[PDB]
Amino acid sequence: MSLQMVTVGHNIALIQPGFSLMNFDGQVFFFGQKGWPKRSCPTGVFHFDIKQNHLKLKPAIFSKDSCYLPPLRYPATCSYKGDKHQYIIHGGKTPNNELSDKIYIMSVACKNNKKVTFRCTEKDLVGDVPEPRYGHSIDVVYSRGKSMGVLFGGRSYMPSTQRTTEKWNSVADCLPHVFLIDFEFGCATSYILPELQDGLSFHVSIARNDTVYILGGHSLASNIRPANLYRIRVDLPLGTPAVNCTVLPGGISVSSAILTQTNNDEFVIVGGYQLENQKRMVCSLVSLGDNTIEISEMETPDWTSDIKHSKIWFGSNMGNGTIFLGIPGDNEAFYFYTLRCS
DNA sequence: CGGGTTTTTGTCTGGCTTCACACTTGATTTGCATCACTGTGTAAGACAGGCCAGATCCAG
Repeated sequence: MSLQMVTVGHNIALIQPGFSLMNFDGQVFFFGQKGWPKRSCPTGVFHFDIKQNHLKLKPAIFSKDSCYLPPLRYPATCSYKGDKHQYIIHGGKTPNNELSDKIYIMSVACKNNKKVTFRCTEKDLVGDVPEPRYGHSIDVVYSRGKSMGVLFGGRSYMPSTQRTTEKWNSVADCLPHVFLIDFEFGCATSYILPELQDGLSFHVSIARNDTVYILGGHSLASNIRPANLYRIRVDLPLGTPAVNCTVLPGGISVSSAILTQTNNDEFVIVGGYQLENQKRMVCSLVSLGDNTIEISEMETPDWTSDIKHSKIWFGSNMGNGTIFLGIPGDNEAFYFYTLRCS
């Protein structure tokens, strides 16, 4: 817990709320800029590099067989190492306010002189495909030497029937179904769980060997931020998979929280949004066991007077137990701070 | 495809209004053309080129 100011280069206007920092072997990379990419960097992926408390965003290139995906403002990021380390991107929101549904897979194809070359391959789904949506979260699951993705519901626009031009930007939470996506083939399947009763968005999901921990979130159906955490334990036999969910005591009511990993089988979460005009300022610690959980309240960081009164704040995860968050200014549009918690 | 029964009107009828209608000229009052100018055009992005830095290579 140690705040620190971070200066910026010339291209500060390219950062916007909802970006996604991706980490590949120590190097943190930027994605999800504002507007369509210009001739400064046609790809849109930037080398997120901080040195001497100073940010320097520089362009990056793709391979000769990649796919130039549009910048997304609320994708679903997750790590996947099952080989070549690679990330997964689903959903998002294009700069034309259009929701995407295609899955993109990032990967490092070549590198030299500290200059990487990405490989963005397109991935399509079959069977029970999910509605294009944002604010959701996807995780990976390992079971009996086999991988599988878990996609929880989020929010999206009106369906193609009731959507009218007088409410063209209305948003409703998607149905609380669990989607299992096989990355090797591309076949998704929708399951129903009686425990999942209401839609949830902007939540935080913790992944492990074979169980996903959904903690907190925001429900648009009733405008309530619940304080219940879920435990979706799955299994991958030779036959059809089986999913189960059990509610658990001791939840947390936070929306738009930023999660990061500190040690092996241990996570720390920072504040998000507690109420509409009330802002969560104290952090929480998540300690895992083998079939149990544990939450506690760490020492509150030495917040500054500008953050203590700012209404909006956003950020993401760098990867080395470090959080990069920003504060809006006036008319220098954002003030970006970093946070290290070992 | 046209018979009854009221509406809808121009007159017949001649005799009472209130406005209409020839001339001036000297003003007096309106109406309209003319002339040199006006505002709204009002922040960033693409590209080539010199410059060191540092990586790339040479030979004792």
